Amino acid sequence: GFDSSDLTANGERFNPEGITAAHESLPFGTLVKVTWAVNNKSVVVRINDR
Amino acid sequence: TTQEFLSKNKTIESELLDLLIKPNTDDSILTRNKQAIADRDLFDIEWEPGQSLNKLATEYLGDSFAWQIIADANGIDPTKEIDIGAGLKVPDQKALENSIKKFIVNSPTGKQLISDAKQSILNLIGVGDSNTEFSKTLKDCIGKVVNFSFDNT
Amino acid sequence: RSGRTVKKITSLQQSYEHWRGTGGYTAYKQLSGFSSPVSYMKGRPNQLVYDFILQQNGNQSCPVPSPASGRVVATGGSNGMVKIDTGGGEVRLLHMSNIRVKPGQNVIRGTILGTQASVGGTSTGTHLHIEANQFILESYVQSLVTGNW
Amino acid sequence: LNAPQLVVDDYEQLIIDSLVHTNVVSNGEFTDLDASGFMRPFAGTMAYAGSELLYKANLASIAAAKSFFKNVLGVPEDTGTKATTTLQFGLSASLSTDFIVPINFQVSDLSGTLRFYTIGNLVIPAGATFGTIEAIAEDIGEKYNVSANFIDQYSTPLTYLQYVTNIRPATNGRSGETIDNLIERCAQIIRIRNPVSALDFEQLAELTMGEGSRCKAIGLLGINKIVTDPQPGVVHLFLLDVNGNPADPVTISTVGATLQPRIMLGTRLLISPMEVLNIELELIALSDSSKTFQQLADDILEALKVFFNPANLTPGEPVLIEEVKFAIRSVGGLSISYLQMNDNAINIPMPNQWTIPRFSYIGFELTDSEGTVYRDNVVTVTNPEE
Repeated sequence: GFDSSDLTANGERFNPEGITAAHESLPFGTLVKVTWAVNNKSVVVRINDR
Repeated sequence: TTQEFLSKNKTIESELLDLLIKPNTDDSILTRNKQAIADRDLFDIEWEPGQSLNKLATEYLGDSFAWQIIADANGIDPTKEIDIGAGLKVPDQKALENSIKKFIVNSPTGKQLISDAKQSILNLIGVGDSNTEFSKTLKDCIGKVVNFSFDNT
Repeated sequence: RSGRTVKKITSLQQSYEHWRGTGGYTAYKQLSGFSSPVSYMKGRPNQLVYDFILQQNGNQSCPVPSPASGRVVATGGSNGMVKIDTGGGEVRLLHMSNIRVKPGQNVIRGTILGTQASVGGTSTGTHLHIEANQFILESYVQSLVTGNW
Repeated sequence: LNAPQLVVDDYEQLIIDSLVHTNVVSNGEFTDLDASGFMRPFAGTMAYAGSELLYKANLASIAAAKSFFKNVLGVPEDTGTKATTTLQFGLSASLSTDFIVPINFQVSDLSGTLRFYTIGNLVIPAGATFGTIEAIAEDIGEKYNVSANFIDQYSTPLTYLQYVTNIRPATNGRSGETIDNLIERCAQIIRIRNPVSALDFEQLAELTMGEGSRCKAIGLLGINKIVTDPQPGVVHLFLLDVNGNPADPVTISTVGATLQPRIMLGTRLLISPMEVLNIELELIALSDSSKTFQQLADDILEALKVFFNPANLTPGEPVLIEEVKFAIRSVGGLSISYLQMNDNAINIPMPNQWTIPRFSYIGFELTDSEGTVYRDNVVTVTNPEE
């Protein structure tokens, strides 16, 4: 049900195709490198939602 | 998708567009001669042989090209024949609006004409405006632009 | 590539050609060491064209260094476009946001021309489109991987 | 407009005609007909006054028409439109109280020469590190129309404020409307009473939609959009919003609410978004070297963008290759050798009655006398997958 009509806790329309993530305790705008152990590939996401 | 719309009677979004034709008597070819002067400054004269608008302008007004002022005062075609013994109205020079051109001698363009000097750059009616209701009412009654005080006191 | 999955590369030799964009301006020719058909523009074999994503420490919003040295002739456009006149050809970049260079500016190889994706979520995701000759693209990839500019 | 000329006031023509007529009236006694001769001072003095008076005398009919259009109709004079965009204000951190970006907040590009101001106060709620608000250009003119992500500098260093950008390209910046569009708008005001024709509906809907929108009205078209099944008492409206895209359902609802008290009682009004057909162009042309290839390219680009403006297009009508070639050639300094539209040289019919064209790609092949063939590809749509 999370579409472009929902609003993130940041205050922007949720972009499902965006490189973003929701973190439970990090400040918005924090850049988090997420590394997947299966392929050892890392991507930096911007924390905007909660 | 598409929606169906059935005839309504009153809806506010048409209420905005309802007003479209606004007749406003503003500057244009006909609204030039909108102000007329009563007989408190006019001269009831008779039309005699050998009379002309040029002669009346030269005698009563002192300017040969002032004859239009006479013509505007009577609403007549100068090229159409005036009968002898017909009553014409000649404005008096003493009670007249001076046709002196108003300029701003110091302008960003150097020199420019103004007709009223209230719709020009000399209007300071908005300078230092504090949008509080109080200042607008005092602008309307007396035109107070600036506040003489600002003290904390 | 639009159909295939994205893959990390070390040189132009390992890659796949990009799609026929908005009218099929791309033609495909076979070269010596490329593991896939090489994509180039209509009437210009020299000028190749490719679409790939830059990254640095896993961040796709990294600054985009200039692939060639020359004079900037056009910035902006409907897409995020930067055009460089190198004196013997033109180097074009598309889908670049927050342009830092002005038209008429002189840039050298490795100059930061802008950002791949803006911070303020301007569609918040895209790749980098680049049109240039073979040598410029190869040296660009080599400099991006090695870090020597 | 096209008021017929009453008298001749060309300064020179008056002098020459005066000398000729003086010869005619004198019965050959006056033989000085040289326009630059010794009678030039007298005739020129007379012709100066004659021209300066007859020029004003020729304005009577147009003055009467403009007086009618101004007083009884009261049409407003378009000084010019300031470009407006949608900014996006990001903060440094998530505040515990509401944040306000004040009205009239000045923003600019990297150069600082183009300056916009916020329309109103922007209230970013507590917890949110973000807000968006509309902004207007500092001055009128078409040079304030800028692309997206072009305005990024704000002069006043407000605290807790991190960045600003524009998510939309600034549009509708104009330095004054044309006379022909003014005349058309005046005439439609004279005839819009009780929308009854395709035209009336199209003009009313796009008048209420805004400047830069498009409407198409089709009678007896149901929700199945099949022409072969006509349903009397049905009007189908197809909309293209002010941004040039198929209409947002909010805009659909607004237009429907505006037009509801104006449709005939008992009839049914259908409104649906428009369709857009992508046009791909390929040009092979010969230049005369009077312009640089880049100059020809951008001239043709603006010419086509004017040609494919939705305001200049009629929905459902075919795109004629001859018309496009004329539009391209009207730039000047070039000769068209070949033009392809959508991989063909034939006329393009629209898929249905409500499809508007939008041109997306243009391929340039411009040779010159020396022999240098300039080849180039330009996409015009906002395609992020190019």
